[PDB]
Amino acid sequence: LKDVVTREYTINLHKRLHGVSFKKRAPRAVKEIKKFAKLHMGTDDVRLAPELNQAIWKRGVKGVEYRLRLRISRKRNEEEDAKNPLFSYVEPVLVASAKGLQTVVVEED
Amino acid sequence: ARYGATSTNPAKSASARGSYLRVSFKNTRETAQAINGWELTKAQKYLEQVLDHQRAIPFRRFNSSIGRTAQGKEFGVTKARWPAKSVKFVQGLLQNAAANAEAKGLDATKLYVSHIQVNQAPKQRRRTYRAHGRINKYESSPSHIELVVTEKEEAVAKAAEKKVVRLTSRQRGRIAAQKRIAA
Amino acid sequence: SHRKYEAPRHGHLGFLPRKRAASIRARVKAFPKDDRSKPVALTSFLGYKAGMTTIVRDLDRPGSKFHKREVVEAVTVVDTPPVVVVGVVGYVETPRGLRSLTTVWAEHLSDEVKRRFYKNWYKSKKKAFTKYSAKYAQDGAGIERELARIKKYASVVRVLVHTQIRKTPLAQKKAHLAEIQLNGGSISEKVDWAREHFEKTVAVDSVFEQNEMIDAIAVTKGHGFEGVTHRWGTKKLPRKTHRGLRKVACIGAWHPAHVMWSVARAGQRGYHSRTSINHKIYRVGKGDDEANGATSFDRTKKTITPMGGFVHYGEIKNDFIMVKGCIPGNRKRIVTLRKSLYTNTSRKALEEVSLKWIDTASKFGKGRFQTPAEKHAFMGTLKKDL
Amino acid sequence: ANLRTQKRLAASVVGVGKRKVWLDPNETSEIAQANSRNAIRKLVKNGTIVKKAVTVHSKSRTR
RNA sequence: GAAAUUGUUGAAAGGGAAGGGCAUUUGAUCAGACA
RNA sequence: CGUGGAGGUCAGUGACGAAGCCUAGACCGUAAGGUCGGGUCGAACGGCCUCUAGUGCAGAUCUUGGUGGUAGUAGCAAAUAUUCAAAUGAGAACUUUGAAGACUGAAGUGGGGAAAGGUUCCACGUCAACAGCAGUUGGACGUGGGUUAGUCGAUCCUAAGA
RNA sequence: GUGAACAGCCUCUAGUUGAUAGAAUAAUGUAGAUAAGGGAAGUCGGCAAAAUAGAUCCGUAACUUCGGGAUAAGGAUUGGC
Ligand SMILES: [Mg+2]
Ligand SMILES: [Mg+2]
Ligand SMILES: [Mg+2]
Ligand SMILES: [Mg+2]
Ligand SMILES: [Mg+2]
Ligand SMILES: [Mg+2]
Ligand SMILES: [Mg+2]
Ligand SMILES: [Mg+2]
Ligand SMILES: [Mg+2]
Ligand SMILES: [Mg+2]
Ligand SMILES: [Mg+2]
Ligand SMILES: [Mg+2]
Ligand SMILES: [Mg+2]
Ligand SMILES: [Mg+2]
Ligand SMILES: [Mg+2]
Ligand SMILES: [Mg+2]
Ligand SMILES: [Mg+2]
Ligand SMILES: [Mg+2]
Ligand SMILES: [Mg+2]
Ligand SMILES: [Mg+2]
Ligand SMILES: [Mg+2]
Ligand SMILES: [Mg+2]
Ligand SMILES: [Mg+2]
Ligand SMILES: [Mg+2]
Ligand SMILES: [Mg+2]
Ligand SMILES: [Mg+2]
Ligand SMILES: [Mg+2]
Ligand SMILES: [Mg+2]
Ligand SMILES: [Mg+2]
Ligand SMILES: [Mg+2]
Ligand SMILES: [Mg+2]
Ligand SMILES: [Mg+2]
Ligand SMILES: [Mg+2]
Ligand SMILES: [Mg+2]
Ligand SMILES: [Mg+2]
Ligand SMILES: [Mg+2]
Ligand SMILES: [Mg+2]
Ligand SMILES: [Mg+2]
Ligand SMILES: [Mg+2]
Ligand SMILES: [Mg+2]
Ligand SMILES: [Mg+2]
Ligand SMILES: [Mg+2]
Ligand SMILES: [Mg+2]
Ligand SMILES: [Mg+2]
Ligand SMILES: [Mg+2]
Ligand SMILES: [Mg+2]
Ligand SMILES: [Mg+2]
Ligand SMILES: [Mg+2]
Ligand SMILES: [Mg+2]
Ligand SMILES: [Mg+2]
Ligand SMILES: [Mg+2]
Ligand SMILES: [Mg+2]
Ligand SMILES: [Mg+2]
Ligand SMILES: [Mg+2]
Ligand SMILES: [Mg+2]
Ligand SMILES: [Mg+2]
Ligand SMILES: [Mg+2]
Ligand SMILES: [Mg+2]
Ligand SMILES: [Mg+2]
Ligand SMILES: [Mg+2]
Ligand SMILES: [Mg+2]
Ligand SMILES: [Mg+2]
Ligand SMILES: [Mg+2]
Ligand SMILES: [Mg+2]
Ligand SMILES: [Mg+2]
Ligand SMILES: [Mg+2]
Ligand SMILES: [Mg+2]
Ligand SMILES: [Mg+2]
Ligand SMILES: [Mg+2]
Ligand SMILES: [Mg+2]
Ligand SMILES: [Mg+2]
Ligand SMILES: [Mg+2]
Ligand SMILES: [Mg+2]
Ligand SMILES: [Mg+2]
Repeated sequence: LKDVVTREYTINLHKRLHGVSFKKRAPRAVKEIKKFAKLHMGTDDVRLAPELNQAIWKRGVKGVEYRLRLRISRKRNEEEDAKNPLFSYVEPVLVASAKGLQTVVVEED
Repeated sequence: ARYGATSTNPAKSASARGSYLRVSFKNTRETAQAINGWELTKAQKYLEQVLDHQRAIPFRRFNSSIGRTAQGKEFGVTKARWPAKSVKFVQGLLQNAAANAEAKGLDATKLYVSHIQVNQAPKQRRRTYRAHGRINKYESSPSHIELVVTEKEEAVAKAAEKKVVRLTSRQRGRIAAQKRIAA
Repeated sequence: SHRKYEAPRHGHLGFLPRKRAASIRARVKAFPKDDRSKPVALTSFLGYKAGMTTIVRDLDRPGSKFHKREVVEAVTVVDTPPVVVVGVVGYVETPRGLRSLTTVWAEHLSDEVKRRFYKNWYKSKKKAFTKYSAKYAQDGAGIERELARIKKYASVVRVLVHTQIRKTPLAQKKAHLAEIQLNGGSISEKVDWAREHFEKTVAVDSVFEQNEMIDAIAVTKGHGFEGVTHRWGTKKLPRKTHRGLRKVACIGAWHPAHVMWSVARAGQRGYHSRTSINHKIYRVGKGDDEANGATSFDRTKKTITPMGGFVHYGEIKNDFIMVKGCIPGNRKRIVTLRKSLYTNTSRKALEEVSLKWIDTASKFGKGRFQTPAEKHAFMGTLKKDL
Repeated sequence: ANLRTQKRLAASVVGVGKRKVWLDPNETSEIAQANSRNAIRKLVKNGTIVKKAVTVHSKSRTR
């Protein structure tokens, strides 16, 4: 079936970005994250909160933080019906340190 | 009309053209033949996958110095590509043909693609500037695409000549005597 | 005209073509000459290269400036858990050469080997050998006559063994299977040995001893498409030269008007098969043995596994072969270790080593401590700890 | 939809370079209608177009 | 609405060119003459 | 032998299909060539005796046009750099808007002029071509609007010179 | 702002964010760097590259048209508070 979940994840950008040419780091990150969502949610359709976008670019192109604490929300799709009924919205969580958290499920209401 | 050579019951067929289209003649040749003869429905699913880089189009003539890909294994082939603009145009006509078959009242379930032919439309000349004050042709090489779908039909029954046998005097002597002797 | 100055060519034509090998598992192109007086055993063994460490030992070489002085020497370690016997195969002599005439297989077969017979295990119905297994049912009839046949003919006999890769830190699950010639005496004694060991399990110590010179057959590390200058160690061309300098200036005279097989050209490098000889066994380790990497002289209990573990490999929890120096292939590669094809007198071979100390500090950095115990000793107490 | 002209107009009306006019995305249909300077002027008056602040270059570390 | 040159269909052949000459097999195809 | 045109002639052929073109179908000639069938076509045309010449092509780095192999190949890599979302639209990597990340760094990627262009300005509509990907965008395409002086220039004066 | 400075480097105002795009990072390249010990043995030739550099002080040869040569050469110094 579907499922509709929200969880909160920490992604290791650092090794995903290891090596990447400086002018492509913040961009690879965007993409690398999108990938991270489909891997966990199964979902091709992955959208990024403009806030999350800001969190990524917060230090310039090549200054992407080593760990981000995402919140990924699998949601049903609407209007002109895309290929799949499901998509994912990713958003930044407002955490003090992103270091040290395992992955949790967010209770839905 | 007046399409290319066909051999097919027009009462059980439908057709579509595109002419003067601005797609690479060479690439859409290659993609037209990937489709050629396929079950209409199998073909539409197939181009869709092409577009997804999940199956590929086997490049068989217009193909020197082309990439190699595992996605040609299926077709016995190492060189294969995913020529998007072609596909989208070719399925554009496939779509049209379907509609025409629907309109004719042909059974969609039996539709195979029986004729698909591309050849060369008039070229379109732009131009480019080469070193030392020279100019060079820069040319669009566009296509005419044409296809024909048909309802698949079984059998063929038999019927032919009867072979008029001719044999000499000594030849129907063996024969005559063969039964007079044996069975 | 004529060279001008003479120089040896660049590199060895005896290793051509310099293409990628047909398999990861280099082939034993020859086995030790058979002496049918000795008891039966293998003549090779499968293993995986773990890595290298350093050794300190005294030298016994009367005449050398370093006679009776310590030397330090590099050694490699290959992970060597018991191979398991799953079949025999008998060859016969023909005027067209040696041909295989039957392969007899053991009734049960580990998933490890069974896995080798496949490219898509998870989806597959695992039907391999499931009819063959049935040949045991009827009293034994069919298997015997094969065995029986082997004995009657068969000029040589090789055993089908495979590795217990699960006893190994590798991911790769798919075990390695291979023919090992069987030199202990008498064709008939040979297959009896083989038949007997079916599904049973064979150990390294039953094949190799300390100080023995062995050979190592393996597929070399790969480097991909490679320019002429490093692939052949051609001279760099001068700095002034148009369109590149890691090249060869003259790829040939004008006649033969043909580039020739004997000149250096860019291409694949590495992933070549190599048969390397005269590596000496400095240690035959035993898995079930703390103080693996301890010594007569060291004492201090510890295995050969470096702190933090063999970089890029893992841990070593099985018997192992310690061989002095370096060896074809890289860490994690399947390697065949082979009995030498001649009895070397050498002096160099014959020397009966005995380690004093086996390094065990981390290879992941400039390691300073053999053991956590040592490190804890020297550092004092830290903010974590008790 | 295409608010370039209203952007430029915005700049000129307010006395500020275009790098500082703000056209809010949520009143996009209303803004487009604004073809004139009198129209932009009303739009500026009621906050559909705002001036956007200067970017600080503080003399504090100089001082 | 020729030709170069092209797509499709049908038939054939092809172990580092192809095309040609004498001759016949084999396939395809056809005129004439019998009365 | 074959072509274009001319005199004579066969009361020649033809819209019930002239000419032309196509055709590993037929027949005559050693050959130049000639004749027929079928297909395509659509308004003219040929046999014979003579007359006549801008009369016969494989070449001339021949002329003009058209066309290939090369080849979906060389390539589309200078000028630091882009990103998230919304809106619109058949269609959005590229349009609009918001956000963010940067750049030019007042010796400017700012604000104006001279020469030169001549409508490129501006609005609306809008994508067939063009902008060596794209395109819903444009200095493109369509249709309109727009350049206000006693004081700013010219106009007057003189320069080399004409 | 730094600084001798209309230099270079960073910023405000203004203006841009145009330059086909995606994925990989083989050989060979173009452009940017580093390399133990030796130090021109390389090469037609030190070509290329490296070294030097600002300021304050000290010190400064031959020779000369007495003006120079001269930043000769050679040295020390330099932050923050
Ligand atoms: Mg790197
Ligand atoms: Mg047409
Ligand atoms: Mg071709
Ligand atoms: Mg071709
Ligand atoms: Mg290429
Ligand atoms: Mg080629
Ligand atoms: Mg290629
Ligand atoms: Mg892939
Ligand atoms: Mg192929
Ligand atoms: Mg050019
Ligand atoms: Mg020019
Ligand atoms: Mg008879
Ligand atoms: Mg010589
Ligand atoms: Mg192979
Ligand atoms: Mg047999
Ligand atoms: Mg290299
Ligand atoms: Mg060398
Ligand atoms: Mg080497
Ligand atoms: Mg040069
Ligand atoms: Mg060389
Ligand atoms: Mg016409
Ligand atoms: Mg044929
Ligand atoms: Mg013949
Ligand atoms: Mg004549
Ligand atoms: Mg004439
Ligand atoms: Mg004439
Ligand atoms: Mg022909
Ligand atoms: Mg005839
Ligand atoms: Mg006719
Ligand atoms: Mg006619
Ligand atoms: Mg007419
Ligand atoms: Mg005449
Ligand atoms: Mg002439
Ligand atoms: Mg001629
Ligand atoms: Mg000609
Ligand atoms: Mg000639
Ligand atoms: Mg010519
Ligand atoms: Mg031409
Ligand atoms: Mg193309
Ligand atoms: Mg290319
Ligand atoms: Mg280039
Ligand atoms: Mg750029
Ligand atoms: Mg862009
Ligand atoms: Mg934007
Ligand atoms: Mg700057
Ligand atoms: Mg400046
Ligand atoms: Mg510009
Ligand atoms: Mg102006
Ligand atoms: Mg102009
Ligand atoms: Mg106008
Ligand atoms: Mg305009
Ligand atoms: Mg268009
Ligand atoms: Mg233009
Ligand atoms: Mg374009
Ligand atoms: Mg276009
Ligand atoms: Mg206009
Ligand atoms: Mg005045
Ligand atoms: Mg006046
Ligand atoms: Mg401007
Ligand atoms: Mg460009
Ligand atoms: Mg690119
Ligand atoms: Mg890699
Ligand atoms: Mg050095
Ligand atoms: Mg020195
Ligand atoms: Mg010298
Ligand atoms: Mg010297
Ligand atoms: Mg020399
Ligand atoms: Mg010289
Ligand atoms: Mg010299
Ligand atoms: Mg120099
Ligand atoms: Mg240095
Ligand atoms: Mg001087
Ligand atoms: Mg001097
Ligand atoms: Mg001080």
